[PDB]
Amino acid sequence: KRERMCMKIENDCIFEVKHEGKVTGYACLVGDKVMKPAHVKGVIDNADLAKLAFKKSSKYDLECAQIPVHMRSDASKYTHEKPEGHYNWHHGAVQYSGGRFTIPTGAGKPGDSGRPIFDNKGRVVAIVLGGANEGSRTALSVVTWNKDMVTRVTPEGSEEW
Amino acid sequence: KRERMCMKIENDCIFEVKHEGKVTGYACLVGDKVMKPAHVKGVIDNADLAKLAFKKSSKYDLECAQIPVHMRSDASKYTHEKPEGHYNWHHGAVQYSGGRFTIPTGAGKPGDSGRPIFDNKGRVVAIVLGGANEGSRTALSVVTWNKDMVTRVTPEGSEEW
Amino acid sequence: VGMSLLALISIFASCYMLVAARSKCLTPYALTPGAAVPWTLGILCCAPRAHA
Repeated sequence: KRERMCMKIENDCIFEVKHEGKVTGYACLVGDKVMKPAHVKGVIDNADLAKLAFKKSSKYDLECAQIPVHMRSDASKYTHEKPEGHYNWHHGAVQYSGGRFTIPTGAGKPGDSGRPIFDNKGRVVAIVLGGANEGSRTALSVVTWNKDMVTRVTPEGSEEW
Repeated sequence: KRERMCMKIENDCIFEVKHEGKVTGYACLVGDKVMKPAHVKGVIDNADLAKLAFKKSSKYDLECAQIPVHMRSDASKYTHEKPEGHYNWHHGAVQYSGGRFTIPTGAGKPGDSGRPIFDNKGRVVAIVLGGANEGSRTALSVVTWNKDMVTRVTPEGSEEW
Repeated sequence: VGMSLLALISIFASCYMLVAARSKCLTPYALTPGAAVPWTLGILCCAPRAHA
């Protein structure tokens, strides 16, 4: 139920970014703005998305652009509330404990950057950039949103994926 | 059920301090900071934790240092709320009444300093230093927390265990 | 020589007292997993620049 809806939303709101023929990151549709991690390199597998003008900002390691009108209905719905507990993800379920996003599985691999972290109701919470090896776990370095502000949370020792 | 979880957390988050071949205290991992009472002298029975630089403050009788990255997932979680009632401990249960920590049996022993007092949910509340013998009971000289401030509570006649 | 030595002693004592006051003001914040109050961080420089 929840997993099926989440994977359908991911299918409808994720575009692969391939460099030299191999995928290196993912750009996702959130609200009405195209969001992609800045540190990854490549081009979006989409004629409409690849031609846009991507705003750059090295402080948040994020690229943003305005989506065209005809993909507005194919974009996720955003939110800013982050209650403590469990959140969905593509490679499982992520845990929010003490202002940190951590992976129960500890199977973080390079090339998964940019995949949104989802809420219970299908809303998007943050964006994955990298993680720091917390032994059996890893603490995620994610870009979230405040009420009206962007913040970047990077645990010590994190590596970009 | 609660006892097994508390013992598991204590096994994964408490280390003995060895000095001259005899145990003098315990060092616990709370949040992201190593904990150790200052008056207790020795070295942590752990190669990784022995090399950390400790920041001493004799006003609160506590020495703290930043935990290594690979032991972060094996550390307890904390809180700053102290509702009236009872709390768990490795030596039984402790009575919290009127802002006082009291030992029902007076079973505390020297060398047991550094054992955290746990919450009903498995969270850490305060770190014990010594006990004051008040008749059959024994009040605890403990290092507790405000929202962001460490406060050292010391009843009259306390002796540093 | 006497005047120069006295001046150096006084300036060293003042600098040491400033450092000790900084350490005493920012000692309780390393014993909690809390924030450093950027208002105090600006006035009182500390080793953690961006982390914690």
